[PDB]
Amino acid sequence: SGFKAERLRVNLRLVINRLKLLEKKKTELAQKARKEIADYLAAGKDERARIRVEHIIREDYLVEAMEILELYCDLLLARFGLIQSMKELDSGLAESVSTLIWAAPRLQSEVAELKIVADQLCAKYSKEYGKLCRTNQIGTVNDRLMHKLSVEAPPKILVERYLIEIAKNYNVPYEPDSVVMAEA
Amino acid sequence: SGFKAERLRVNLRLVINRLKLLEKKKTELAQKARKEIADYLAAGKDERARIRVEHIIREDYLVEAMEILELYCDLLLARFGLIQSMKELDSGLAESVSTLIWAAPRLQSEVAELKIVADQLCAKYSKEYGKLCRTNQIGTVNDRLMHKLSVEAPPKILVERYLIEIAKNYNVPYEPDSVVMAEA
Amino acid sequence: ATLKTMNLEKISALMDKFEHQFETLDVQTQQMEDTVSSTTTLTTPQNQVDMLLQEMADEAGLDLNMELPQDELSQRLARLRDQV
Amino acid sequence: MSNMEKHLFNLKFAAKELSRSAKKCDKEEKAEKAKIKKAIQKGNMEVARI
Repeated sequence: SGFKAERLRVNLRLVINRLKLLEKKKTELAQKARKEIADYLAAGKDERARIRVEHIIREDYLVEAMEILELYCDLLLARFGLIQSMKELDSGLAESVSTLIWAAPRLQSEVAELKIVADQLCAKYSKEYGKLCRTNQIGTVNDRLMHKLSVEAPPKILVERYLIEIAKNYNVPYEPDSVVMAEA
Repeated sequence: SGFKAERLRVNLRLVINRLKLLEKKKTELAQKARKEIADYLAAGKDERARIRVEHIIREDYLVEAMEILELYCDLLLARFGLIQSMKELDSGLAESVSTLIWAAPRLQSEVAELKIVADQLCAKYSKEYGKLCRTNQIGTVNDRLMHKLSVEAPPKILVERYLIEIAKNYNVPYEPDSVVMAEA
Repeated sequence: ATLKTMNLEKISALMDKFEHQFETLDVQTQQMEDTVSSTTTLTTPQNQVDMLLQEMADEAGLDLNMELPQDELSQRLARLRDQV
Repeated sequence: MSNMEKHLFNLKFAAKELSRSAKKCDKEEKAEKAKIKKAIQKGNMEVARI
């Protein structure tokens, strides 16, 4: 009881559709954002440009994270026979199932169906496994994805390198923070 | 009682019509899918392309399985005189009858009439024979068909070889997984 | 009166909801079109479309080969993310 | 009109309706082919493919 295979199958397909669409939209919005950084740098407002590129870095990391989750949903669909057949969790699926349960509370603001995918996977493999996933006590959640959805501020050198590349591309004079470039 | 020869004859013909149609449709959809793999490989998203070809391999195996069942339904129609005449199951038909009963629960999502074919064959040769078929305790179900409808993931070398051939055909640069090509 | 009944926080909410509900309608159009596409797969074989495009491109004198699966700032910013 | 004459009248009508539908499809293959050429000349490859 609780678990319904078709709820999981339908919602996995929906999650892929929604992620596939959000990646495109967010990629386009990053173009518009980078133009705005060049405008701030041209206006000599470098100290603000630094804080505006933190938004760009976070959206870029998020788009990369959405690509990883798209892949794990597509993997659970490809090997959906195993999910439905066994009662134990296979090794091949452990990364995917644990990561999707871990990610859902972070992403479910944007990708509402991802909550239902997580809830069904917890109904299948039990609530206790679901709790061990959400904290990564299960030690199986994908490390790169957890990095990409971290709440920490970007490294100062990443911010500076972003400004250097954007400034170069839009032919705007920029001089990077000497202290940060030295610390690197 | 239960068994009606004309229900079986009509539904065997219907099963052939439906399979014959699904094979064509699935073959065409495989063309559209292979183009999509080339697009993923061109975009350098090889790690996803691997998971997308698992869907293609499974549909290709399924089409081959549908061709085997089409042949066994056509065989029971060709030798329908024997089915209707005897009360015992002939040797010549044992493979066909057992395989159709085994396959029905796997396929009856797609081929609804296949359920009725199986139910009639169980009414003819008794429920106990029907149970021995579904588990292949009867040791007569066709091995290639059971392989082709297995829920196991494709071998890694098959996935790599699929990508190599698709990449070559669409003139996309691809470099296969060295570890998998070595393990082979 | 109207700035009370529809204050900026309420407008902010309404605009967020508007945007998010058109994301959902995009997801729905996509899967209606994917269904219709699979529904009429046998009426449009891929190779026939590819050949008609190549024939029309040959007539137009366009060099682009139509059977094949036919920005650098984004690439460089990606390389930066990998390097850190 | 006999009950069978009604059925014959409807079968003859359905046969013509299908024949008209085939003629409409043919004339629209010609119309869409013309639009491919225009889209190729304008470099609109996405519209050409539609």
